[PDB]
Formats: sequence, structure tokens, C-alpha cells
Amino acid sequence: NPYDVVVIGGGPGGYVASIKAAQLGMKTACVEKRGALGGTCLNVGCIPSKALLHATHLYHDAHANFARYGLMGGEGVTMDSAKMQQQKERAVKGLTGGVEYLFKKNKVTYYKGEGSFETAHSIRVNGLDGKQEMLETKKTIIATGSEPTELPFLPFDEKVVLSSTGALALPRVPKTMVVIGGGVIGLELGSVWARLGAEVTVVEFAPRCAPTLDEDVTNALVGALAKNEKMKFMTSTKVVGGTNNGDSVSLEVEGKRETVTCEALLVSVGRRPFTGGLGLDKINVAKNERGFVKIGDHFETSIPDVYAIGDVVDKGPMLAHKAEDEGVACAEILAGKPGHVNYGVIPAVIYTMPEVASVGKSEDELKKEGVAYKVGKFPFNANSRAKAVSTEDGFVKVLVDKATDRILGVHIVCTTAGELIGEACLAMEYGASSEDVGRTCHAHPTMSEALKEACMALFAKTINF
Amino acid sequence: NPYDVVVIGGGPGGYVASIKAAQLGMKTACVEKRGALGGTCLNVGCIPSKALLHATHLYHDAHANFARYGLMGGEGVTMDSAKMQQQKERAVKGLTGGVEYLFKKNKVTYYKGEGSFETAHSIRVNGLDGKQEMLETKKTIIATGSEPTELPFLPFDEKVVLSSTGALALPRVPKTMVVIGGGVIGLELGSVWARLGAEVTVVEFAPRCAPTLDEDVTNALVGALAKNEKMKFMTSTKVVGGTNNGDSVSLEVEGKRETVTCEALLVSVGRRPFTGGLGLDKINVAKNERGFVKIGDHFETSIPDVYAIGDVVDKGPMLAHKAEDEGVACAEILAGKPGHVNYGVIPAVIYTMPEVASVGKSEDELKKEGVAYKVGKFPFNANSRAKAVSTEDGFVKVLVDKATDRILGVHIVCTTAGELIGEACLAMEYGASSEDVGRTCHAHPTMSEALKEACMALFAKTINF
Ligand SMILES: Cc1cc2nc3c(=O)[nH]c(=O)nc-3n(C[C@H](O)[C@H](O)[C@H](O)COP(=O)(O)OP(=O)(O)OC[C@H]3O[C@@H](n4cnc5c(N)ncnc54)[C@H](O)[C@@H]3O)c2cc1C
Ligand SMILES: Cc1cc2nc3c(=O)[nH]c(=O)nc-3n(C[C@H](O)[C@H](O)[C@H](O)COP(=O)(O)OP(=O)(O)OC[C@H]3O[C@@H](n4cnc5c(N)ncnc54)[C@H](O)[C@@H]3O)c2cc1C
Repeated sequence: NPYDVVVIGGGPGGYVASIKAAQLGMKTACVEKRGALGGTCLNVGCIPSKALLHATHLYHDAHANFARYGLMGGEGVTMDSAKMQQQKERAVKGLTGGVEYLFKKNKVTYYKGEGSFETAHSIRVNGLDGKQEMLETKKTIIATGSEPTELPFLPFDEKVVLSSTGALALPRVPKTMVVIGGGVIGLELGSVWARLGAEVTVVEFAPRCAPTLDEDVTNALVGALAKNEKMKFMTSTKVVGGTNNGDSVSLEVEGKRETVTCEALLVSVGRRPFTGGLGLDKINVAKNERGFVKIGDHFETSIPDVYAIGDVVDKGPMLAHKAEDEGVACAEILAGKPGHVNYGVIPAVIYTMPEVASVGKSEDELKKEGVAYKVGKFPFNANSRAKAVSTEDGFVKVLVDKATDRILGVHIVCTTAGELIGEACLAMEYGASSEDVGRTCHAHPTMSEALKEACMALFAKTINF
Repeated sequence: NPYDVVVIGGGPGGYVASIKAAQLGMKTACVEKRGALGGTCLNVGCIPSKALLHATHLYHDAHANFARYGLMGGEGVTMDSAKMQQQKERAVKGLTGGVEYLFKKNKVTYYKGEGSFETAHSIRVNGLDGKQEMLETKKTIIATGSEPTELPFLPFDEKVVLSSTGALALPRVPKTMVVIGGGVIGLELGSVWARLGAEVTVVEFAPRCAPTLDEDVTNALVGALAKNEKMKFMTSTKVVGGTNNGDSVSLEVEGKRETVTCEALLVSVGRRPFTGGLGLDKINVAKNERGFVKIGDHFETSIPDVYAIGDVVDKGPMLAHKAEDEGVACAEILAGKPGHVNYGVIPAVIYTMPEVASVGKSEDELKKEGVAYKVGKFPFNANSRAKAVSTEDGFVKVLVDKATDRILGVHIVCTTAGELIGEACLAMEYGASSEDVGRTCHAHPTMSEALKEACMALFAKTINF
């Protein structure tokens, strides 16, 4: 054409890198094959899952908690699953259409089709309309993302053997559902359907669910899931075989064998980096054994002028805000500015109820690294707001360097953990000590006071516990 | 006895000062006349109001919003006002009993009765059980708080002419209710009853409600109150007379006269510092013309060894977290430590729905002070989480010094503003610039991203708007 930058992939990583590059003055194009912008996150990930977790949480509260507050008739509330899915699609549509508008507003040229490398500076676009085009550019950002990991002996058919995409689109509540993989995606998607009536069983190979989190955190979460959603957990369990019977699945597991039968199986064991059809081999962009594109500190691949960000790269966790910050940083670097991402401060949130939010290091990691640390913990059953509205589950746990009082990690389990973690992120970005946070005035009554007091438990004593 | 410190008043200010002083090693006693600890806030303020706002918000959502998400039958939900009040009392009881335990745990000696000064070092306690005692102490902290301002021509009877205490305890929904004073207490309490069916009219002397807030903020709030609670507002209106008819009230107002009739009148024009029965005149502790106890930078009154904190003093806003931080600081100062409160960073939250949270300066103040500032504003109708769950009201507004990028004020209107403001408080406590917050990774999707992006609109451009 020629372009200054061509971004392949329109997910959180690519659409943000595209807008930021355009804003910085670069002639930018974004190639996306799906037919809609927003990538995995907006279309079949972040957004539809949070939309269904919200609607189902309202439903659960009406049935389980309304009476405690004086509300009668909650038992009469039912969920029209077709209308529920329709609102979810409406929400997704509002966001994906919004990104197209931002592209127009920022003058990003949008190509609908699959992008492939011809050379490090020429990209072939196989248009969705059949037409082919060759893009010439100075720089290219690979933001092709990831896809669900399939079990080789039980391929997805998105009818009974489901990936997260199929599970988000079920037209009716399954009677029974088994979830393989007790990670963030399995727990969120299992909660959606368990709230509406499905008998859900989670099968996890590790000793406990969300193995990346400390045991006191996952304990608080699984205890709530077992009590409220009535989910059943089978940890230290391996899946050894299975059969797709067309309208049900038979799974064989072992902890001693056993067979489980379910109407719907959600396989959420992991996600793998996706570079299919990209032509990386043609230009020799290096990948590690897991298939991730290898990058350096400035997002550069092994090939000059070709960069990569988001889920496809060998750095950081596979999360949307990580891809978004890498997109901004990469665009800034391409414009001659000093961009960078702080990989030591990337939060992770589980939108179950209660929610779980973490940033920084876990105790398991500090123990592994031999760091001497102090723990400040404040339970929500002692917090003013949580007691006032009767949603007392969870706690805030702050880990500090026993020598310098610096905050090393913050973990929160409570109804509003996702929004509380932003304060902890800013604290860590700044290298704050527990005393810095503890001496800041927090509004009363708020759940953020539990963060203030857990910090006070580190450098002094908490007041309300 | 003798004591190192005697605290008169067991509200947020006194009970926290008592625990902190005890923790620091001082032999401490707390004198409280009410019969329960927690002061205004726990007993007839913060807690019961947030408990009713929560229950009524669930009720409103069931009727107004359930259908949009696919939940049917929300129309059949009713509120048993007796059970609603009973849960509120349960919540209050759990918190006030908890403070008594903290006193026991910390070895604070608790006297139930009215405290009065005999001399600057001897306090008479008129016990609730009739018995009198004399306390001798080295230092005294006055934390006697405040009380509702009464209209001289329409005294409270807590039956039809109500203060916030009477409005929180109504046994049934009034048909009509007029609220005099469109401030935080009137708006929260008016929302509670409007949600349950009362026709509520707010009468405010100022041009707009919550006059302390910027017009774009109050506009967003009053527009929601008018639409959802169907509240009617009469601003620039003066109350000139009234008659308590026993089972109704007739109010005469003027903007041209007019008479309004209501079943219940909430007078929430303000609160005044309370020092009744304290004997301040006997020891000459100085008060300003409004009745506030005058204090210096270390909370000292005009009389050596006598200090004061909380609602009763001539400093800061009348808020619980302010009293609590003054209590900690004062206790620290009495133990020989350097305590202090940062009055420029005290947040304020309105727990209506949407919520409003502010910290730092408003635009009206910056204009008044001639500060050259930049405004970054991001609306929630462009935020990932708000769109995903369809609760798009409000925005985040960040005010920065146009010269140094330093954050001067943050104002938020949205469903979760109260918990979001803690991040803004830490930012200001640290003297952060908008770029500092804008470059921090915030989890996606969260409403906290609107704060990140409003900051980005100051030093650069937002991405999603
Ligand atoms: C069910 C689910 C829920 C999730 N929830 C959350 C959450 O709440 N918060 C969170 O932080 N993360 C969440 N994630 C993870 C999140 O979706 C990812 O971290 C994220 O999308 C990072 O993505 P990206 O831009 O690198 O990838 P992308 O979103 O995956 O990449 C997407 C795109 O690249 C395009 N593409 C690939 N190859 C080509 C090509 N050759 N030519 C043209 N286009 C191509 C694809 O069509 C697609 O649109 C969730 C994931 C799932 C599956
Ligand atoms: C309806 C309502 C809702 C509110 N909501 C909030 C909110 O959500 N957040 C917020 O920050 N603020 C809120 N406030 C304001 C909050 O209650 C005050 O800022 C707060 O209580 C500051 O108080 P304190 O310790 O100084 O006063 P206190 O709580 O008022 O003082 C209370 C005590 O002093 C005792 N006392 C007085 N004189 C004597 C004496 N001579 N001897 C013994 N005892 C004595 C009284 O009995 C009482 O318990 C609210 C107020 C009201 C009325």
C-alpha cells in the first residue's frame, strides 16, 4: 500500500496495538479472519463468560439469599435460557461493533481475511470474500492468540464434547456436566451451569483446583462452590479414556478406575498458542517447543521487523490485560518511544462468586524462593461493609518482605475482589510497603478497608480484628 | 483508677482511638452513654443505612432489571418490611457486639454512662445503673460526635417529623415522603423508601442536590434517581413553615408559595457537633461559633492534656473514616509517636445506585482557586465490564494539574464507585500523575479500567473511547 505497521490478529493484543500505533502517527492496518474484531476475549471468552456469570449470579441470589434480606418470592424466579443467551449476544455485539468504530475513528485500515507471511515485509491476505491481496509494510506485529487444547482421544464436536466456546453457547441447561481442568475457565463455566441446575463435577489432575493459587485461597473458593453451586470435585484424578456416544459422554477416570456419564463434557485443560496458516516457517520466525513465538524485551521475534504480543508469545500469563499492555508497549516501541510492561505486576481475577483476585507472588512461590516474608490477613467476616450487607465470605491476604515491609503479593477472596485488586496493583507498581497502604484513608464502610487492615496487620496490628 | 487515657464517646473516632491507645501500651478507658458501642455510624448511621440500601437495591433490580437478563418472575417479588428491618438489626447487632469483644481483647476498660469534666484531669461518670464514679487520667480524648440539626418550627417526634434515626426505623413504607436537604443522607434515605413504593420529593435550598459535588456528577446521579426511583426534586426551594398534624405533615415552601402534604417528613438539613452535658464550660475548652471543639495539628484543644477527634472537631468532613484515622493518629501522638492525617485525601461515598465516590478537589474548587487543570473523562458505556453486565450508567472524571500531570481530584459515578475510589486515594496519597495510573496494568474486564483510561485521556489518549 505501503504500511508502517501491519497487525495480524484483532484480539485485545492486536486491536489495542493497532489503535495505539495509529494514534502515534503510524499508517496501520489490522488483518483479522474471524469476521468480527475483539478476538477470543470479546467474542467467545471474557465478555460472554462475565455476562452469563452476572445473569446466573442474580438468579442464584434470588433463590438462595433473597429471603434473608426480607425479599419474598425469590423461589418463583426462573431463567429463560434463550433470553439469557440473547442478552449475552447483545452485550457481545455492542462491544465488537464498538471496536470497529474505534478503528474508523483512529483511521486503522481493517482487512477481513487470513494473513500469511510471504516475506518478512509482505503479507498475503486471503480475503473472506475470496479476493487476495498483498500488503507491503515496514513492521509486522503477530497477535494471533491461542486456541483450546483438545484431548486427542475425545475431539471437540461442540455438541457434547465442548470447548469453552461450545459451553458458552448451550441452548439449554444440561442435566449433568463434567468439567476437565479445575482452572479459571472450568470453574467459571462450571459455575454458570451449576447455578441453573446442572449437576457439575470438576476433574482435576493436580492435588487442588487453580493449583497456581495458594491453598488457603483455593480452599475458600472451592468451599463456597461446594456449598452454593453444589459442585463436586475430583482432584488427583486422571482422565484415561472416553467415548462420545452422540447424546452423552462416557469418561473413564482414575485416582483405581471409574466411569462417569454426562450429558455435556467441558474440556478446559489449557490453551495453546495459535500460528496456524501464518507461514512462520516460510520466514523462520523461531518458536519454542510449546509453539509459542519467542520474543525479546522489546517484543521482537528472531526475524528483524517482525514482533509478537499477547497469548502467542513465550512471556507472561495468557490474559487479556497482559496482551493489551503488550500491544500499547509494542506500538510505543515501534514509534521510537520507550515502552515496557511490568510482568511482576499483572493481576489475575476469577469471576466466580466470591471472586478471587491476585497480584504479585503467592506464598508457595515465596517459600520456593526462600524469601522471608510476613503475612497480614483480614477476614471479611470482620469487615464493616461485608457484615452490613451480609456477604462475609473470604479474606484479604497481604505478603510482605519481612525485612523491608515491601508488599510482595496480595490475594483477595470476596464478592468484589476484581475491583479491589486495582488498588493493590498500583501499590506494587509503586513498590509500596504495607505501612504506605495501611496509613492511607479508606472510605468507611467499604470492603477496601480489609486491604487497609490486612496491611496494618503487617507493620502494626489491625484494629477491627 | 488512674488511667493514661480516657476517651469520651464510643463511635468510630473513640472506639478506634481506644483500641489503638491500648495496643500502644496505654491504660485506657472508654466512656459511652448509649448502651452500645459504635456510635452514630454503627447504630443509626452508616451500617443500618447501607443494609437497607442493599436489600432495597435487590428488590428494585428484581422488578426493573431482571427481565433484561432473561430472569422471569421478578414482578412477583415483594418486600416484607418487618423481616427487612429484622435483618438490618441483626447486621447492626453483629457489629456492635464485635466492638465490645475487641475492647475485651485489647483490655480497654468500658464504662457505660455519661462522662463529664470535673477538672481537666478528672471525669465524672454518671453510670446508666445510677452509680457515679470519678475517673482520674493523664490525658482525655473528646469523641462525642454529632446529632441531627432540628428545624425549630417543626421539632422531631420521630413519628412523622423524622431525623435519619426515625427514617431508618419506619415499620412500613410511607405513601408519600418529603426529604428536606438534598445531601448524602437525604438522597440515600430517600432512595430506600422510594424503591419500595413511596412517592418521594426532595426539597433543597441550593441550586442543585449534593452542592459540594460538580454539576456533571450530580447531574448523572439525579438523572438516575429521577428515572429509577422516580424521585421528584425541588431545588432552589426554601421551607418557610409547617405543621405536624399528627399523622401527616403540611409543609409550606417557596421558590411564590406552595404547600406540600406528606405522610412522613425526613429533615436531613445537617448535623451539629455535640458536647451536651460534657462540662466543657467548666474547664474552658474553646469552641467556635458553630459549636465545634477547636483543635490544633496534634488534636489538642485549648486545654493542656485534653484532645478531640471526629465529628465534634473543627477540621475535615463529618465522615466515619475521617474520625477513625484521627483516632489512630491521636492515639499515636499520645504514645509519643508521630501521627497525622492527610486531610487532602479523605474520600466521600454516596451509596445510592449508581454510587458516587470522590476524593481530592472538584472542578468548582479548582476554578475558584484559579488552578489550570486538564480533565480526563471516560464513560462507563464504553467500559468492558459495564457493557458486559449491562450496568452502563456514569463515568470516571480525573482532574490533573495541566503543568505537572499530578492528579488533583477523582470523581466516579457507577455501580461500584465506593470500592473503586480506594485506588484513587492511594494514588493521591502518593502524589501520582495520571500517567503513573494509566501505565499500571489493570485487570480486564473491570470497571477499574475506566480509571486507567480516564488517566490515559489526560497524558495521552484513551484507547476504548
Ligand atoms: C472462556 C474464556 C474466558 C476468558 N476470560 C478472560 C477474562 O475474564 N479476563 C482475561 O484477562 N482473560 C480472559 N480470557 C483469556 C483472554 O481471552 C486472552 O488472554 C486473550 O484473548 C489474549 O489474546 P490475544 O489478542 O493475544 O488473542 P486473541 O484474542 O485470541 O487472538 C485472536 C485472533 O487472532 C485471529 N487470527 C489468528 N491467526 C490469524 C491469521 N493468520 N490471520 C488473521 N487473523 C488471525 C483470530 O481469528 C482471533 O480473532 C478468557 C479466555 C477464554 C477462552
Ligand atoms: C444516617 C447516617 C448515615 C451515615 N453514613 C455514613 C457512611 O456510610 N460513611 C461515613 O463515612 N459516614 C457516615 N455517616 C457519618 C458518620 O456516622 C460520622 O461521621 C461518624 O459517626 C463520626 O463520628 P464519631 O465517632 O466522631 O461520632 P459518634 O459516632 O457520633 O459519637 C457517638 C457517641 O458519643 C457518645 N457521647 C456523646 N457525649 C457523651 C458523653 N458526655 N458521655 C458518654 N458518651 C457520649 C454518643 O452516645 C455516641 O455513641 C452517617 C451518618 C448518618 C446520620
